[PDB]
Amino acid sequence: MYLTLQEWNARQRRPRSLETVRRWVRESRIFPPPVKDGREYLFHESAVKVDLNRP
Amino acid sequence: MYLTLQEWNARQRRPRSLETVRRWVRESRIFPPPVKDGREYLFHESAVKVDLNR
Amino acid sequence: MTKSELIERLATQQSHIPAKTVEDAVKEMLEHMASTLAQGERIEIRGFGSFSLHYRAPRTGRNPKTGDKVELEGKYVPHFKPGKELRDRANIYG
Amino acid sequence: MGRRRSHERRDLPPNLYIRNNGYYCYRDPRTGKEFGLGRDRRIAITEAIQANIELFSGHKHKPLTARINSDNSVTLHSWLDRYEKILASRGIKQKTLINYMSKIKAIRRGLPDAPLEDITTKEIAAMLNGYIDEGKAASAKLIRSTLSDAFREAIAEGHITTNHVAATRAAKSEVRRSRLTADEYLKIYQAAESSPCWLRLAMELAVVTGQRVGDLCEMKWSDIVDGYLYVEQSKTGVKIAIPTALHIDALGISMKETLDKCKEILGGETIIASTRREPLSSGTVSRYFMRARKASGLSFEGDPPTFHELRSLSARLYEKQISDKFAQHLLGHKSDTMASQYRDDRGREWDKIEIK
Amino acid sequence: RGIKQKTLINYMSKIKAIRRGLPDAPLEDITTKEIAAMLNGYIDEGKAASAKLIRSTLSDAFREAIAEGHITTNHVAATRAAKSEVRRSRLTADEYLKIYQAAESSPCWLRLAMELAVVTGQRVGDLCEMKWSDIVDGYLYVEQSKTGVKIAIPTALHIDALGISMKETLDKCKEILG
DNA sequence: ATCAATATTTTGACTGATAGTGACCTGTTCGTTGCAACAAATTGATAAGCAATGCTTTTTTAGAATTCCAACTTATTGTAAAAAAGCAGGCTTCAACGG
Repeated sequence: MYLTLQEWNARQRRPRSLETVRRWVRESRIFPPPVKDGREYLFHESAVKVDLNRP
Repeated sequence: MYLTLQEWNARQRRPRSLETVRRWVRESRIFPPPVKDGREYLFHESAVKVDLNR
Repeated sequence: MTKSELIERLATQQSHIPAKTVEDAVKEMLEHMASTLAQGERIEIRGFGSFSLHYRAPRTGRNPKTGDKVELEGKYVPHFKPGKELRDRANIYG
Repeated sequence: MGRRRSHERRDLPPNLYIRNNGYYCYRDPRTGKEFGLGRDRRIAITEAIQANIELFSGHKHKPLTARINSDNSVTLHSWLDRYEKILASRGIKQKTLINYMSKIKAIRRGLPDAPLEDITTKEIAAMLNGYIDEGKAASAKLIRSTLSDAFREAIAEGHITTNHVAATRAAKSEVRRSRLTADEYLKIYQAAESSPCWLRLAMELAVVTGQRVGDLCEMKWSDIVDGYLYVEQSKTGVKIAIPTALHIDALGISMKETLDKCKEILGGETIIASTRREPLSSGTVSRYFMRARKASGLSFEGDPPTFHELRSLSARLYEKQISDKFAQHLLGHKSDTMASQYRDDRGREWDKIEIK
Repeated sequence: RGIKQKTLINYMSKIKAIRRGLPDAPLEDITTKEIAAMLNGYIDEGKAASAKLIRSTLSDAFREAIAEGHITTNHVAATRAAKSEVRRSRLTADEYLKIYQAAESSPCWLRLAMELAVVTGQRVGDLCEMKWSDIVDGYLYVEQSKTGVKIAIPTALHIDALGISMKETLDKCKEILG
């Protein structure tokens, strides 16, 4: 089962903007990264945003 | 079940200023840490304060 | 001592180092030495030896099985010069 | 002490300190020593804080709406360790004991380290229901039962006086293991050609004898005398003798005909051996049976059947073939409760009624 | 809990009865006496069956209350449910014939519903959800709502005591009703 | 009911661990540096590799089968009071055989 860009963001702790979610995908802030299918992205069921930074 | 910084401060013994709430997170005075998700912390349903001293 | 037997002996000695690590380590070192000689650069390991590149002038080759003249280009050839420590320890005849 | 407080521990938990090298080390309240863990600040403190799940060290506890009733006692995580020392003396088979340990291990990573008269019924329900929301309902039932018998033996040793676990209910499973018809049987046997030869022979032998996959890999060619098949089940312990004259017309499989096939092609000490002439495990037989299932392409509703389902299909066939009492003694089963709960369909085939 | 609709309603009606049956005070204050005082009150009125469900439902509430940590004991497990005996008389062949004929003043679907309910022996609940699409090649696919059992009654049955035929009854419904 | 003595009621001394920082010691890593080792350059007689390319033999190669490891999902089975026999570890005496 693979959720879409909107469906995935509609299940997070706090729904954000479509363009915002698109930014994480480009910043690899989505583990695991979505898969390209057609024109939209397909995220994983247990997909959750992470922070690739160690201050 | 995870809540926001605003929703969490609403369910405490005494609601304080948002500034003070952010301070506790930075000073690591809550088990477990909120963990920044984007640009807004996400408290855990069991994340309570601890308070230190010297 | 083959490329595999070389990794086994080194892994047996080094116990504080994973056996799998020693395997890929040896393979990467050889590939590195093979790529360096491919680019044109020479290798020089003090105590071991050195890998240079000697030029070969283009000449009309031949077929030592049929006897047909075959064209040959320039091309370079890897050469190894034994080191000081290598020659002494190996030479068992003074 | 020499150093009560400092400007270094001021950002560190009670355990864990910081050396003159910017490194951190966590003390040990069992010897007074410590190990170096971490180079950063928010890492050593965020590491020496979950062991710190037990500051009892000050703080007490209280939820929303509750009562009070306590005094003093000891830990409990240790009781789970003493409970295992009691189960090993109850004289249990070497397979059931492992089933208990796995559950006790789940209780370890489920409930917080806590005394025994502290873990309220509400805390046990939060962990129990957590497995229900995941779908694992059959697990919550065993975890509850095990965690229930643990406290029972605890009260009998002067530690607890009540059994809070008996207050909460147990999940009710529905068994979503789809059955296997006779038509889907040939569909799998036909795709079992890519798989070894012992698979098809043991697949038919498991439907002609209606035995367990476990005892199916325990039968030798010495257990056959005067045309009988002496089989000793390990699960229950029942002893039966299967005649080598059985036959299933619904699939066209003869008992004797199937037996001989395992004597020529296979060959060995056991009826069902491997290509290396050696006995196989009970987990490898049903393993390859799966491959032919997925390779088939057929679809079901819920959870795909299994090699054990062959035992069920064997019973349903023998029913209409000969009689009902026949598909009861062969399965090494008695009583009168499962004989009916093994003939059902469970939302698959309509129970058609005929003029008879 | 995830149950049938009508089922959830049955329990609600029992809870409302408890509301006007017991005062509004802490659970730890409710005594076993008051519980039996209300219970027996419904037993004397003649409704012994209702007392059983109300007692079995009120008990479940407390058992789930202890799970939350509200109280410590279930003062309902100390009582005793009143054994009720079914007093709903059965029906004979002679009686049925006397009712079918008396159903003349009634519409033209009752008689058909009677013969059908006796020829199929199905429950009134599913008999109303039966469509003509259920009949497939001389069969009668019926999906019981209560239990959920799936059976197929062939259109060849016939009661040899009242003079009714499954086939003749079904076709009689296709002509009259429609 | 009031003396009278011992366990009772809070404080202080006792003895080594608890507490948390700091010094001790030196592996380990990095910058400065010294030096054996490496490279250019000769000259000339003698030893070793060389071009192509299919067939045969030796060594590395990517899976894939097999089985213990493992978190889950099923399948069966189900006893305790209450008596009243049934065995052996060693000291105890009668009963039979030999002088």
